[PDB]
Amino acid sequence: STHEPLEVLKEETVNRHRAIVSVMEALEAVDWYDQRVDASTDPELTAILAHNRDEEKEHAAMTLEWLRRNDAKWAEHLRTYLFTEGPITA
Amino acid sequence: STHEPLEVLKEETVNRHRAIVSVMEALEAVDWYDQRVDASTDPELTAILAHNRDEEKEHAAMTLEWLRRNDAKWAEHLRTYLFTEGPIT
Amino acid sequence: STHEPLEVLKEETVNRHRAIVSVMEALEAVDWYDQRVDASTDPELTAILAHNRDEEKEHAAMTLEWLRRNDAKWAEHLRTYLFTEGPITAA
Amino acid sequence: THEPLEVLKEETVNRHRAIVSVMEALEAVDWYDQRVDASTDPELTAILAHNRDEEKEHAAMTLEWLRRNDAKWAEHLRTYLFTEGPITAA
Amino acid sequence: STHEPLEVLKEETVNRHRAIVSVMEALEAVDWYDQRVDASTDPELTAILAHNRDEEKEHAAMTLEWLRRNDAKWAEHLRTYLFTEGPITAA
Amino acid sequence: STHEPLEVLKEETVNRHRAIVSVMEALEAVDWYDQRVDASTDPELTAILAHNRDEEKEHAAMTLEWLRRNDAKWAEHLRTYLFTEGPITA
Amino acid sequence: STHEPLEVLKEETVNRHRAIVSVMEALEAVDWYDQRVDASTDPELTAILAHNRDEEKEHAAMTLEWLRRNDAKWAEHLRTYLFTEGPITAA
Amino acid sequence: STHEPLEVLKEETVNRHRAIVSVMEALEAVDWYDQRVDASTDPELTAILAHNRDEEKEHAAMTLEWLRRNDAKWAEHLRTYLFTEGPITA
Amino acid sequence: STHEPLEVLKEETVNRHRAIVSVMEALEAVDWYDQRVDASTDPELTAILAHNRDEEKEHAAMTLEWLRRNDAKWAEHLRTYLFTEGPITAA
Amino acid sequence: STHEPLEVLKEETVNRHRAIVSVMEALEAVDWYDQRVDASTDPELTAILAHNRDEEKEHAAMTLEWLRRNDAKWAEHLRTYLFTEGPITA
Ligand SMILES: [Ca+2]
Ligand SMILES: [Ca+2]
Repeated sequence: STHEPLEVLKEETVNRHRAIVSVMEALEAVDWYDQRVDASTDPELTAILAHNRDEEKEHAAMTLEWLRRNDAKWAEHLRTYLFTEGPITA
Repeated sequence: STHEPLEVLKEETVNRHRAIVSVMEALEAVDWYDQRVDASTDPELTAILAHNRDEEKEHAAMTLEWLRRNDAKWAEHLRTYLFTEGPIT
Repeated sequence: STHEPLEVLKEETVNRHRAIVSVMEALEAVDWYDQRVDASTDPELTAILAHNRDEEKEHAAMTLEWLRRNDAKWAEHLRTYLFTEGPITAA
Repeated sequence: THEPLEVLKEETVNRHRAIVSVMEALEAVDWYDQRVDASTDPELTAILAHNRDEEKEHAAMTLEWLRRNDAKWAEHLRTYLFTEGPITAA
Repeated sequence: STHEPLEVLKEETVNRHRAIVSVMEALEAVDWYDQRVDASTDPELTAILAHNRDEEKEHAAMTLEWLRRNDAKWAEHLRTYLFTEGPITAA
Repeated sequence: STHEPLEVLKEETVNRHRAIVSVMEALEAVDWYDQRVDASTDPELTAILAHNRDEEKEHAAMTLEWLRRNDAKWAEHLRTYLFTEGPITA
Repeated sequence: STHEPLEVLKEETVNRHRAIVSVMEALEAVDWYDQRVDASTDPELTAILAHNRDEEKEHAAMTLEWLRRNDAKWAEHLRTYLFTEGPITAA
Repeated sequence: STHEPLEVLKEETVNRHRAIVSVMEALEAVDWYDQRVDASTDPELTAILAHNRDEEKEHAAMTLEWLRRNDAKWAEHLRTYLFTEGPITA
Repeated sequence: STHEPLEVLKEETVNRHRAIVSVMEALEAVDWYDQRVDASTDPELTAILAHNRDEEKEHAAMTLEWLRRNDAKWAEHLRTYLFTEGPITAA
Repeated sequence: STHEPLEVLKEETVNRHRAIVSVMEALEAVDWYDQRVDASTDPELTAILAHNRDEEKEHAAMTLEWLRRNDAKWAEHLRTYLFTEGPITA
């Protein structure tokens, strides 16, 4: 699943790889579930899709907190922008 | 690029879609750049790859803050876990 | 995501399409998470991946019950084979 | 497999073989079902519907195997399958 | 699902498209099921995979017979080569 | 091209893999060539595409005969259904 | 299958598209068949794969001749390099 | 890039593979460039796309001549059909 | 990942590979971000996406400069065409 | 080939899209050609592959100049970094 051979990757790089792809997959799931909630024509199914969608957000947040704790620049950039006021850019 | 016809998706759902796939691509970029930093055998290139990696992290954080401000569940779950000290589970 | 024009598909066919891919999505997550749990060298991360892994199993089970309730043959085949003993073939 | 088999347990690799099989049957059910709706030939429609329902059978068989070889599969399947009332309230 | 717009495709062409991809997908399943039978280290799973494998062959055979009945060249070439003896390339 | 490591696949299994994917590729070619025959607005091109289409059918039939001769249940199931009359679901 | 919408593509451009991808698919088939001919351990199959391989070359040549006849730059460049002697880069 | 392990493929088979996929790439570029020439609304870009397109045709022809010189059946079939007059089904 | 085995590649060829794909991915992001800038209906998001778009151009430009310094024909062709007045098809 | 419907994209954005993908595919060809040049064991093919490789570099440079002329931030960032000396990070 990695793009360079494992033999040349540090342990810490492969562990961050596992978390990042996990966040990606959860993000993708949130997006698709959200679209199916809008498009679904069965309310029972919609309730399931909406419930699962929100748990995927939880999974992404958990794995993202791990990344923050194990990468100096994730912690720096997240602290800069998350739970801030005014223009997100400046 | 969406999985459902745009005609059945709310406008707010499609804007969150644009943010989500933006974070995904930045995350993918961080991961690939990080691997090339480890595998690179040219110091000049490694410096570029490491610099760009760190800005991709910035892009993800910026877009993720937007999601936090425009989706209550993102805001709830991000508030629970982010900047916590202690077991994540 | 449908392979046929939506104009010709019954609603229940498209809703089952949404449910089936949801199960597929979750099953893929279960498998990948499980492999990362084995391969991970950080216990903290492993705890997260194992927790998420088991909730994906929950998502699949929820969506599969919906399929059981909205498809006569899903219900027949799930009734035949699930929660049984002995050879799974011919049972 | 997304990790090298050298670090995966044999039980993990067997569940991988089962999970992928359920996925492929689920995908076949979905595609067959759509072609049944779209087919304009009576004899083809009958074949596709016959195969569709056997793909459900394949998935159910392999899904039972997972139930017997993974405690959490057994737990979550037991919670939700063959129930009445809201699926999101259980 | 098709390469050209459905507007310009004849009806029979789209039906044969549905049959062909069904044969393709069944063949793909036979191959993957067969490889997992060799690699599986669990006898109960191996029995399931082998059972499903052979049913996929039946699905492929059914849909291929439909193709034979609805396409003159499928019927001709399948008549030339199937159930024959001696070098296949010969006939 | 195989899903499992060659270390664990029987020789015969890999040869059937080579035949199966060959039939798949020819079938895909038949399908796409046929769609291009319908859509083409150049008769010279249509004549080539139709000629190639029918030879891809020949390739598939040839490779399928080999599978029939080297796999018992290919032979059984093909014998049941091919060159028959009445409903195929039988 | 078209990178751009058909509404803006001239019909001649889409016809050349159909020929180009046909040649591409045949080239891919030649390559794969040739690799399977080398790796196969069953002579009967090898003979079939080798036969099919060479007919795929014929399909590519046929469709390529059509391109030569319907594109002036295909004709120019195919005339420069095909059936020549000496370094290809210097012809 | 190869569908079989390099250990069982002859040297010359792998070289023809490198030539074939190169022609495939060139053909793909020719097609896409041509489509962008039709859809482009900027004359400067269209001039570039058309110039690059025609050089991709040159690349394909060069590599194709190499195949002709290193594969007897390529030489046979190209000799049969190229630079001819009359129906291409000949 | 690479197409040829890493055992037949020079160390420089693989480093240029690492540079090229970085440019490709940066270019892809510029294109996608720019399309989202046009389609977005939320000004906040539009400002973020437009900001990220322009930083991707820097990533592409930086990595492209590295290629110029590490490949003779990149230096030649980039010297010929970039920062020039007149038609690009004649420089 | 665009990710948003062409109805919501400005005309100039789609023209830059056509240029960008052209540069991307040209870069992709350069990379693959370069790897085949290293791995090829036939000198005559290597000479062809190396020649085509360098013309792909030319195509990318041409299309890249057009982008520089039709996008203010491409012109800014390319001016900053191309044809410089010292560390590219600063
Ligand atoms: Ca997924
Ligand atoms: Ca036009």
